[PDB]
Amino acid sequence: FAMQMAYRFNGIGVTQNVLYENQKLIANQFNSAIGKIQDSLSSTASALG
Amino acid sequence: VFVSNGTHWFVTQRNFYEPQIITTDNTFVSGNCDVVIGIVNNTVYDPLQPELDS
Repeated sequence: FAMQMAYRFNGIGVTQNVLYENQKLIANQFNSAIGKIQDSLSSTASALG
Repeated sequence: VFVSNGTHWFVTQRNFYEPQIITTDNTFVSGNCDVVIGIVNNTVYDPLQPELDS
């Protein structure tokens, strides 16, 4: 999966070293952002409007 | 992308297996070994050295 995300970065013109040299930080930003989805969906009924 | 048959390391196109001997033409440098999760110790061939030795 890290090698997939390195292609996902390569596909937006951000070179692969920007992924692996930040991998834990990118994983934590994804995990934290996923955490905010639960709170966003749990807190308000308006999101599924 | 990097691959091995099991004994040697090659770089290949993503969508058709074409193993090339790994060199500084196929590959770009970044940083040092410590930062990359899952990096492997290997040899990269330098195409200039035989040309300087000759």
